[PDB]
Amino acid sequence: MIQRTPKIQVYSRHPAENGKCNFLNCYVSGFHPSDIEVDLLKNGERIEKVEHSDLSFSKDWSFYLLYYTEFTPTEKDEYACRVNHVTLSQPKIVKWDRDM
Amino acid sequence: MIQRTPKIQVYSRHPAENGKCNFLNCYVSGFHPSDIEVDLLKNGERIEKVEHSDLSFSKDWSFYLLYYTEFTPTEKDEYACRVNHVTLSQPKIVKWDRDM
Amino acid sequence: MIQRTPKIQVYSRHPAENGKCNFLNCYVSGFHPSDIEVDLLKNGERIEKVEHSDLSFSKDWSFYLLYYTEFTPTEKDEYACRVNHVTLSQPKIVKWDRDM
Amino acid sequence: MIQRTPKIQVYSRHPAENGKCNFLNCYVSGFHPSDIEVDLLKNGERIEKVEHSDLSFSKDWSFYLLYYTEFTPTEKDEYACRVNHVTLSQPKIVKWDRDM
Ligand code: NA
Ligand code: NA
Repeated sequence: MIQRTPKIQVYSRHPAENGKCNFLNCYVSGFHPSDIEVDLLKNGERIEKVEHSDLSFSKDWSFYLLYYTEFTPTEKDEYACRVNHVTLSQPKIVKWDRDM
Repeated sequence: MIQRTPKIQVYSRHPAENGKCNFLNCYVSGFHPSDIEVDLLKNGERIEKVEHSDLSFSKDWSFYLLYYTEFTPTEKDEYACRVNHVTLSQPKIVKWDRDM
Repeated sequence: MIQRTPKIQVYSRHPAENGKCNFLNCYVSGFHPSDIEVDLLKNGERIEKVEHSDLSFSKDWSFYLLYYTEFTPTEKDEYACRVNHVTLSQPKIVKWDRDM
Repeated sequence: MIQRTPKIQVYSRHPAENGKCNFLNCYVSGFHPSDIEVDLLKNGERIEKVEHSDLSFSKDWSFYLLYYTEFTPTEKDEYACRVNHVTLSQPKIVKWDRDM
């Protein structure tokens, strides 16, 4: 099928509270082809190697992937999701907005 | 990920009986990349009615697909599954064996 | 959780055409508890073969079950679905309407 | 279908480390009927009200459910899963073993 650029959404499972265990999610959706490089960053640095969830699926040849890690939010730490695909000229970085 | 040739299996859901409504299946498994051409054939012509399940994937990026159609078997008619992929030099035809 | 009466829908997978192999379905939805008796009838007589899907439930504990069989529709034959549950006083019979 | 007692398994998603955000799972499997009361305890007291995962399913009228919460393991704290079902005379408590 024809190439399609992924939509990237970065969010925490529950409202962020410093010192309270949570899980950070990077949902990459509606893309084609499947070959994708997804990394979760903590202060511009990759945390642990995590692959797509079992909840991840395919619909009308397009791909819908979810990557998640458990984390304790802190005041000075900055979180982001780095995504690289054939449809992108350079790797895209989507920052995590605590207020969203 | 690296290229992987599909395993092709052609079978009817229930033991074949002439004049008795059944379901013909073509199960293509353990392949990479996802782009695949799958068509169910009846003698000369291609069955232009064939449906498919959703494209399912493993953690190791191997794809699984099931193509199916409702059919009434008959002693004279010959059924087959034509599969084309990047790993194949020419389209592979797997005939349906009523006895297996 | 509290008792909930099932919604019964009887339909063929594709629009009915005499002599053309199809699937007759009986979709029992939004019920509680899970224990249910579902039978497909051909001219008031119960079809022996009858297959069923896996039991599916919502986060709120309502059940969704699908009962199906391969069939060839004919002009002279009448189809129905007999459903029995704790919420029903007597078994409910839902006739198959070809035009619905 | 006939009554079947659940098999209860309590485990953390990753090897336990004090002060490191994790997931505490309680997998209740192969039970019938569906009506079940599952609570995760911290020193004999319930945590936040947790519903079953979307990975939860049904197989041959039996039920397979997964309940999970965030949590940060600490040295003093004891974790357990309290399960109540019709097949049990009194609520069963399965303690979390860090080494299992
Ligand atoms: Na903001
Ligand atoms: Na009508």
